[PDB]
Amino acid sequence: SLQFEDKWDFMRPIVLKLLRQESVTKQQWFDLFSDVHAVCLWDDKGPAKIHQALKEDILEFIKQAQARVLSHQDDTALLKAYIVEWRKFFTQCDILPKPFCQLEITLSIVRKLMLDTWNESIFSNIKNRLQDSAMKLVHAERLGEAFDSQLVIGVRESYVNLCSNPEDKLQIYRDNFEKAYLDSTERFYRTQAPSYLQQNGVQNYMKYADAKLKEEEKRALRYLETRRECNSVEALMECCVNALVTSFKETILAECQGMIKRNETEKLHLMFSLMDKVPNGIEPMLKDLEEHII
Amino acid sequence: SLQFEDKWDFMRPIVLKLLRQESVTKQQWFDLFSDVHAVCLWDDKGPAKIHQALKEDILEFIKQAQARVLSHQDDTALLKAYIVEWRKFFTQCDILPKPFCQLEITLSIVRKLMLDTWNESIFSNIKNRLQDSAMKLVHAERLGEAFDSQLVIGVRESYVNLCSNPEDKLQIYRDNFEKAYLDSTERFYRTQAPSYLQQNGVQNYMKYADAKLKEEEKRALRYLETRRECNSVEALMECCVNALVTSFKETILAECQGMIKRNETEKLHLMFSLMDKVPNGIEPMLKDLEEHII
Amino acid sequence: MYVKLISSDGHEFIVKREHALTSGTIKAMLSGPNEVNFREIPSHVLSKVCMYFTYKVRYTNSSTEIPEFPIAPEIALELLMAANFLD
Amino acid sequence: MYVKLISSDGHEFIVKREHALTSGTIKAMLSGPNEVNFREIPSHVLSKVCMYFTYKVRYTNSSTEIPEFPIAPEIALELLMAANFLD
Amino acid sequence: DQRSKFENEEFFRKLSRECEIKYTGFRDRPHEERQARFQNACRDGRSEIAFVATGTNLSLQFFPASWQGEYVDLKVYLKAPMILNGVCVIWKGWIDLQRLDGMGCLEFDEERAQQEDALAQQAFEEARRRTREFEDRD
Amino acid sequence: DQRSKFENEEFFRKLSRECEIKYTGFRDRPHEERQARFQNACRDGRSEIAFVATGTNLSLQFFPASWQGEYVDLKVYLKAPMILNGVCVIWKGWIDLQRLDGMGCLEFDEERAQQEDALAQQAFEEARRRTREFEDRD
Amino acid sequence: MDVFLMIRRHKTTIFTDAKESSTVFELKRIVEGILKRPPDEQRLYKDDQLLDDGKTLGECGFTSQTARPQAPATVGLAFCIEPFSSP
Amino acid sequence: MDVFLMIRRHKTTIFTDAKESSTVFELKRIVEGILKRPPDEQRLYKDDQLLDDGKTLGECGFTSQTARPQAPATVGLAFCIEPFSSP
Amino acid sequence: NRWQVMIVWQVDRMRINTWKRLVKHHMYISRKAKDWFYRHHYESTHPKISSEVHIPLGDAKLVITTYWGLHTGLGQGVSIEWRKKRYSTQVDPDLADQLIHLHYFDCFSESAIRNTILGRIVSPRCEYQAGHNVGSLQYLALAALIKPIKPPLPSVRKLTED
Amino acid sequence: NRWQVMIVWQVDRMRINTWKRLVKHHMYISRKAKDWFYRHHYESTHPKISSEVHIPLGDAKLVITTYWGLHTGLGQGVSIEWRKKRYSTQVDPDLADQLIHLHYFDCFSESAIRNTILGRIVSPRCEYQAGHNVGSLQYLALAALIKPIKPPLPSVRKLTED
Ligand SMILES: [Zn+2]
Ligand SMILES: [Zn+2]
Repeated sequence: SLQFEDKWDFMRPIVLKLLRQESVTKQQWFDLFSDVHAVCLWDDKGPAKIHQALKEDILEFIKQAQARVLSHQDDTALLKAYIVEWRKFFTQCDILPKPFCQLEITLSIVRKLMLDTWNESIFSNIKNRLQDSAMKLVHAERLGEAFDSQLVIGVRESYVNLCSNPEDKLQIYRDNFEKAYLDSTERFYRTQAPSYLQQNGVQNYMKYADAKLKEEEKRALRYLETRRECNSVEALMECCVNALVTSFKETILAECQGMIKRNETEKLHLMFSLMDKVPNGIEPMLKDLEEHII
Repeated sequence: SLQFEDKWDFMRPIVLKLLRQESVTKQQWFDLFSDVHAVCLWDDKGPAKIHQALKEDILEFIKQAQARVLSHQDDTALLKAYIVEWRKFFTQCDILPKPFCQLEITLSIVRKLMLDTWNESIFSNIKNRLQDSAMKLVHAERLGEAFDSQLVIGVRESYVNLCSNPEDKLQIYRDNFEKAYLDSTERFYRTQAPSYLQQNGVQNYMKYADAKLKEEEKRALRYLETRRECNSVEALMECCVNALVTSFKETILAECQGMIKRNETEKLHLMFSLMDKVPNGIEPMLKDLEEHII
Repeated sequence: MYVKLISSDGHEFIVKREHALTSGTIKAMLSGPNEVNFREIPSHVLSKVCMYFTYKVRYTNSSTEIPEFPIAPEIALELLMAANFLD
Repeated sequence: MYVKLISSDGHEFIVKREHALTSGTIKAMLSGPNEVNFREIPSHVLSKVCMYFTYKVRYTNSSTEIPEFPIAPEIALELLMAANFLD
Repeated sequence: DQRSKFENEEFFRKLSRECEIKYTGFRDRPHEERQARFQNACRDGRSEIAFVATGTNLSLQFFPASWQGEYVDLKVYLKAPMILNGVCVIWKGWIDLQRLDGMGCLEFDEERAQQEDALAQQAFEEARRRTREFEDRD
Repeated sequence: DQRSKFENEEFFRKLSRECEIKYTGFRDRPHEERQARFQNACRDGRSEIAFVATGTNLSLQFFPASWQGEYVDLKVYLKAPMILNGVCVIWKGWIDLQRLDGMGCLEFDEERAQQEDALAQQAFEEARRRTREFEDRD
Repeated sequence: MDVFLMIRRHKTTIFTDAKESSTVFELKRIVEGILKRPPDEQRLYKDDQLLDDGKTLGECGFTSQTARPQAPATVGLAFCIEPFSSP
Repeated sequence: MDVFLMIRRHKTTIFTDAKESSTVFELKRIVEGILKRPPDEQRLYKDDQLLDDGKTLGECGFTSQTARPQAPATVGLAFCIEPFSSP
Repeated sequence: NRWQVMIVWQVDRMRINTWKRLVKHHMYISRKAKDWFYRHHYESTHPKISSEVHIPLGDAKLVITTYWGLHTGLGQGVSIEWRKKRYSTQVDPDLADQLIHLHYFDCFSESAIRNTILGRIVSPRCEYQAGHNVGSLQYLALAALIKPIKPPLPSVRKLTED
Repeated sequence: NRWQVMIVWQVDRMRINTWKRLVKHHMYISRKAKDWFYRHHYESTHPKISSEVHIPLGDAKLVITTYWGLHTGLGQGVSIEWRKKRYSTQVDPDLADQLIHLHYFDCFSESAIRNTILGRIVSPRCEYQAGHNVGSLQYLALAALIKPIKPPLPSVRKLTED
């Protein structure tokens, strides 16, 4: 009575509409639910035929999207097309696996299928390009040219989500793009800090350092992943502090006596904040305080 | 102004009245309190003179009481005289040391003085006689001739109280009279049980054993010391059980099968009570119960 | 906050929200693109399904004594079909 | 249940029982053979002694802040004598 | 998980209602000696004592630890550490003498919850949650 | 002794009245970042936090165990084992986020009361009870 | 322990929760207010008695033993009853 | 926190305890009943006001600040006042 | 005075002797319980342990202990435990039955739903009805469609009752 | 995250610096405190321990610890302990003073009551008035009869206040 071939003809258009990010309706969605359950139950080979049809449609749409994406030879155009297409694809991959709950139970495999297909289609070939473009955009942003944050956020979340390695969810992401981010940020502060310190002054350097620390914190909160914070944000601002304040701790302790004999409130707040970061930085200013005591 | 010699003349009669178990008055008692405090304070050697006068009067009265006690050459007359005199003396020793609280604080030594004086006066010479007479009275009582329990109770409490050795309060008492009590009771049950078991019967032996156990428990509660129960009552009924029921456990286990095939309620209660006493008496009756099961 | 479960004929078996989410397929159905349509599940099955939903949500922790669910064999096969779809 | 503390002149300074037992000599005096006679302790010191009894029994656990006991030096030596006798 | 099972599961809901407990024993025997036996059994660790919780057959029972191969307390103290139903609990039901009656309630055992084995607890929870029906592959 | 000191001594009478506590800190700074610092300091053991008990200078304070040479809890849990005034106590005063306010109370530490050294406790009690005045012999 | 009741309003089959000692007033305000049906221009028609008119605790405090989860009672509402599907 | 008061009945100097919000009725029944003195054939004579006649909470709820352990207030009684001894 | 606390359920002798009979019959005569163990009291020096029916639930093991001289239960008792490598926890009768059914007794296999829905036969059944303490509606429906041993199966909810 | 809890009393920097001055003066210049000890902050690697005044109370020892960077106490703190052979207990200021007075500073002797009662002189006196937190009526009377250092004695109740 009920077989895969008797209803797959009606099944396919709704699957394609869900896949290709098109407008859909609730009633058709519930009819699709009932149809997939009935085909999974009655037909002896119904689940297998459903799975192979799903994989065929997934592969076809992934090939179409990949062909569209590779059309843009320009790096920035390719980046914007890739982020738009990935956002729509990821919304679909969040929506798509819900109908095939009966298929999943009998044998989510659908979400893994989508993620792996998109990965092996596009990510495996343009991961390096996306990475370098992301660092270029983020370093331009840190220079003072604000850009579209959603692009870098989507790049990062594609890195965290499309990790084929099942040992850790964010293994490839954390051990490639996160460490590249730390190295890039460290080199930017290494290039920038001595010039500002030598030119603008001392208290100017401290206030600029505080402002840049706040900006780096907010950019770590927004750009860098915060769903799990797996040694990412902590490593980022730890490298920031060990590249700025641990770097110029000699200047800080040199001016510590001047602060002690001059009673700067902002500098006091700064060193109170920075005792915790330095593993053994407490002793300079506390010994200066006791020299005041003695 | 105030000296020992100026008021000891008035002090002495009230001390003697308190000592010799005579009628006294509250007002004289409070005047004695005030006088002893004033003499202890003002006179430089007042406390020492008070102490030596007290020791002199204590020794004199103890000598008088000892001379009175040794007058009765008869063992029973000496027993009754000794218990009466000791009861009055111990009441005084409970009452006497309260007035000399100031004397005690400046240097209860009074209670120890009374106890040691009476001990070295009378107990050191008639302890063996009192012990053997107490055993005679207690074994006559267990035979069925009820006697004056207060005599043996006073003997026991004099043993517990007049112990000169300060390592333990009841050491001499517990390791002389208590062990003599255990030995006497054990020999009495050893002499009595086999005859009744052979003559009266089996269930008669069990009911008599229960009745005698209850009687021994009540006599341990009354006669034997219960203020501390320092390994005394536990040792007593433990020796009773290991001389009666642990002794005839072979007969008990022989009749256990008869009970199991006859369902005696009183025997059931008796064995249920006696499981805990015997270290390994559970196995016979429970193996018989399983033989019923098997 | 209730969920409206429209049966095949058109009966509405509106049930408290927290009861309906005991079945996985309902949870997956509400998500994505109230109103839920059950054309294969008629009254004499959906009624008992929602009733079992209430019975299960309340008698799930009471470890003392849980009374059984007496259901007639006249609807038992259709009820198994509904429990295979929803649950 | 109170204790009647008759002073030298004849004043009765009847105090709650639980207060009076804070002094050892009172405890030893009541025992054996109410009524207690204080011929060497007159009003102007016995009053302060019983008053200190109340003050001490109530302000003995309050570790927060215990106010001091202001007593005039005009009666201080007799009060030391009474505190040497009773306490 | 265990910290939340207290407030949802019904076994401890019906147990931790400040329930009444009563020492069962030699009720056939005279009360005077029944109370005497209760006292001389509670004082020492050479007997056994039970508490029937006044109505059901669910009764706690205490045995000397020498019979086997946070500590327990037996004045009027009846501390009981036990992992009831896989979740650690503590029972502080005192008893009243001269009446052979008392109260009882359960409390969470935080120390063992933070110190007992975690892999074993997870294994027990997994084994308790799952169901045998429709499990074996056919 | 310690089991009775709770109900008579006044230090714990004034402490175990379900007292209000408030985290002191960077109040000069804004409330939002103050909450952020409270959260990121309470979550991890690399800072310090205090609670002033709303009115006095008697404030608890937590320093990480790495700074030095029954365990503590820091969700909204603030278990604190400490022998206050010679008698073991336990403090279970939770805090409320988004308001920097909370509650507090003390409870007896039975486990340490039955497991801490007895000779040292007796020595401390003897040293606490006695008085220096009229002691040295002259 | 409470008793679960449900509404049979013509085509509607509201399934909800009721307390053991609920009053008609609180029953009408919210419990049957899912379909935005305030007591105005409406009257409950529980069986033939119709639960009187309302504000009555004599019958609204129905026992939990008559309406067990397996077969809880009906109430009904209007301003008819749809027959359930037959096997 | 309460306030401690004493009775000065001619020769008698009852020392006892009073609560902060005590009423005259409960003060007379037991607190001054140590010498078996019921309110019948007696009236308290607190200072000149004599605490009115009784059953008054306006003044009987005396503050604990006015009377302290070191120096508590007096009440007095009759149906005179003995002077304390002088140094 | 040391002391260990063990929750027990007073049980009339009848139930315990019939449970012992059933366990010993199933373990040896039948084949359903050929995997369990048995420890009598002469190998258990504990003064009250009368018997122990050991259930090797795979990695862990359930142990049911019966007592001899409970105070007017002559009065016996039962206590159910889940012992696993020096980690022992008490367990109520319903959960003990549920854990027992997880391994030994039979149940409609995963392929026992589509077979009955489409009218085919069902190969395995559920002889341990008592091992299903509420279940999924599929279970209730299937048990109604397929309504379920001459020597009764050993359950621990029949025992602790009364 | 490991964590240890220690009760502290917020104290203004004045009180703590004047207490340090008094302790260092009495220990070295005076002879009343020639028995105590002192641990500065450079020999204490703890990030907040600023100073420790060690009081060898015979067999046991009292230890008073001062803190550097309390959150707006720059804000210091103090915590009083009675450490004895790996058994450390917290102690309130009044009890700390009482235990301090038990050994170090001289106090009326046992022969200081009859001497004043009879009018003779009193040889020892009580310079640690603050060490007497209520006392026996003999103490109150004697202190009134004999009403009591130019460099003030170090007390721990003057400090924790405010
Ligand atoms: Zn089954
Ligand atoms: Zn002093």
